[PDB]
Amino acid sequence: NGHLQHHPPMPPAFQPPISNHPAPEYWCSIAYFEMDVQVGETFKVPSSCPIVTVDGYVDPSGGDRFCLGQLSNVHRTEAIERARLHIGKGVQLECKGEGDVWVRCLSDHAVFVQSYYLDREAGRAPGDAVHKIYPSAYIKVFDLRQCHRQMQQQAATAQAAAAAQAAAVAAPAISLSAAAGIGVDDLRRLCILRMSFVKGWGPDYPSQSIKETPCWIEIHLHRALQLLDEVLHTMPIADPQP
Amino acid sequence: NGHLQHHPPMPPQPPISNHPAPEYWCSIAYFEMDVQVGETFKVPSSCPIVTVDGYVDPSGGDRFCLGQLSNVHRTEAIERARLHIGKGVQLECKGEGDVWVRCLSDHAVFVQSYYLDREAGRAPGDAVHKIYPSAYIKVFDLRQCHRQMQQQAATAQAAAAAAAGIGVDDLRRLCILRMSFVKGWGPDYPSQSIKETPCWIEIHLHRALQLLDEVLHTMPI
Amino acid sequence: NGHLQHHPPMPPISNHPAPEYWCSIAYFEMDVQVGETFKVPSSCPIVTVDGYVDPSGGDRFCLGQLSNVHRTEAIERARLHIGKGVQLECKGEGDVWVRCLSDHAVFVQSYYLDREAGRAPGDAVHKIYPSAYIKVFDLRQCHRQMQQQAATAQAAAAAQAAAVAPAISLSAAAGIGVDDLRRLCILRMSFVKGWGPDYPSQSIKETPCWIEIHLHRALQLLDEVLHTMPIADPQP
Repeated sequence: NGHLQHHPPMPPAFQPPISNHPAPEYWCSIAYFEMDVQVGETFKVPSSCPIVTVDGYVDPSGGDRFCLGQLSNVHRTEAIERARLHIGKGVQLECKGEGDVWVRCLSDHAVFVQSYYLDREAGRAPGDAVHKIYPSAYIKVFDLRQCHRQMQQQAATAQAAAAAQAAAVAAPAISLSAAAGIGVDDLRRLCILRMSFVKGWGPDYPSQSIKETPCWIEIHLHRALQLLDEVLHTMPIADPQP
Repeated sequence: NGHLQHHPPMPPQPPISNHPAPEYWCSIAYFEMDVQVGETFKVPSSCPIVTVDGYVDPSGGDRFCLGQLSNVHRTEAIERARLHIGKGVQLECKGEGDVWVRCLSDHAVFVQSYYLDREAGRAPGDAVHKIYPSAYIKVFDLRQCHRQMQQQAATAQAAAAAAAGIGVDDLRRLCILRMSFVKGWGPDYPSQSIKETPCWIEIHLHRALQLLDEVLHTMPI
Repeated sequence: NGHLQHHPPMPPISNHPAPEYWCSIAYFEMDVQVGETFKVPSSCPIVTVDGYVDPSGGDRFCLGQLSNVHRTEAIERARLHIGKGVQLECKGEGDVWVRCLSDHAVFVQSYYLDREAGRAPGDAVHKIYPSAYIKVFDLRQCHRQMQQQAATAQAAAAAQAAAVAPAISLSAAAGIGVDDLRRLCILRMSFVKGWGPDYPSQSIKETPCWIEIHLHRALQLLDEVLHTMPIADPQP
């Protein structure tokens, strides 16, 4: 069974916005890692730069292109050096619609994405799969609507398991309250993308997690995070329960 | 000796320097145990009130959410704790550079403040002030700080004729606040230091820091 | 041997628009980076890096207030001596200068100074004495060295292909020699303590407090240079 989903290149107004909330100043923020160490600062991408490029070149300017070639890292090994060599033209993260995200592998080597969307699209379990994107391939890795639906659902699901454990253990004088933020470290996960350049991880590979690959990045989508937060704030408040 | 001060909720001059107002009145740095997580959050002077909660909106400005942040080194222990940060708290800046904390979290907040140290009559830095939910305590008085950094630098300087000689790295601490969410530290707790707690934040007060710079250029250490 | 060098007090290359910042400075304590990367606006041609505490940012980086849970007594002793630190000035399109204001000299790592001193690239330490005001980076010289270096990289690679089963295609890496190149655009200086043979600190990252300075304009020029390299085309 393919834990590794392959993604080869495939050459070619009626519905309101998801939220009235105004767009963010940045549509996403990107943190680059070498193994379990973050190299360089977090790169923010203005919502006015619908396409950001992350290659292995050296221009520091910022804005819509985030270079990794010039970054230093005192702990860097000879392996990370080998890998960093092949990043090259890297990838393009394109933001369409309110907050949909696409990836364009411009590198000569395949990139390995970690996306909850792609997981669902492959009939796989959440987080159980590595999506390999072949050089030149151009595929959608995140759908705002799909994510939003999932959030409200998961959020509800949790809120219930809240009153569940609540009525569970629940004599003297004692009060109960839902953990101010149940299932949050999980809903946020739905708003974060990740991708490893050159090297892939998982069963078929020596790297077991992405934290074990020479050079990857973690993409935080803000418009998704805006929604989610807005969702968390539409839940019954933790009112002490005798 | 009552190392832990208790702050339950109890319902209710001109500028010190001509020096210009800070771009940001403070900057917060969130840590998990002894690792800094996220970027350092900087609060504009036009945002006299900042909220640090456990939610997930990444926007800048007056709200710093620790919920969406990641940490490869994160542990179950830390996660379980982050679970209760909730409404978090509100750090407020009054006057030229005074600071007040307002706990909104359902659970206590343990602040490390020199100002409170004096009020509680404890030896400087030998106390952990526990802010109870809904409490609206004042944690930093600019004027006092100013009075203190001067004297402390004056004595640290005069102590050159010789320990008593403090360097920048001791005076700067007068301009910094620190607080832990949910968990507390001290002798009555497993965590002996703040950097040994699941989630806390170090707060740098910029107005106070300026005064200190202005002071290290008159009473050189 | 002369690994340690002593420096006591004694037209546009591109149309590409001037960088937003002319350099990015990162502060380190041993092998740890304390504080955030300070970015200097091009409008602040001279930035000051001292050991004081104004957080104001802009044209002055203070390492005084910065915190580090890993800090030690040795690093604390060392920070004590940074004082007025240094001044990094930017002349022209991208030339960098250093003026030691500290009472203690500092030790820069400058590929340009290496060229001048007639020493193997990167194999030297330049000690800037208090009061000294010496040039440490030259764009023109840097630009010229880049191209010839990138070019040598290329040749070497293609010469690696010939050095090699017919039914298979071979190909050269995209980032060939890209590291050593970008290094030509970065400066490093250690306050108070030097490093090298004559020192108990064998490398910059073994010193209590140093900074790495990324020269922006130079980095752009190298980007263009890199984008003028023959696209990698797998030959069978």
